[PDB]
Amino acid sequence: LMPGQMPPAQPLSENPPNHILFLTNLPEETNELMLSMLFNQFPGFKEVRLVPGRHDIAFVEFDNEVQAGAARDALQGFKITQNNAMKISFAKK
Repeated sequence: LMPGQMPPAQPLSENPPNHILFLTNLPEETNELMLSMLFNQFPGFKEVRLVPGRHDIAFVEFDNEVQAGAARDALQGFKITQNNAMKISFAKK
């Protein structure tokens, strides 16, 4: 049988994964309202997390701690604008 709600795997490098993804290469005008829409349209969404002093990086949670890893491969390099492509990766707790 399946392992059920199996925990997320590590990214392309050694790192402790968690219920949230690290976004990268975001536009210079990003905000929680826009970031929320581009994740709320997915088959799973819970919350979003921003960091001050930044605009090219952010954090986002999917339906649950498991399914954020699914959105990683699903949103890899979101062409939010002509100069910025949202990279998706596992954040660190």
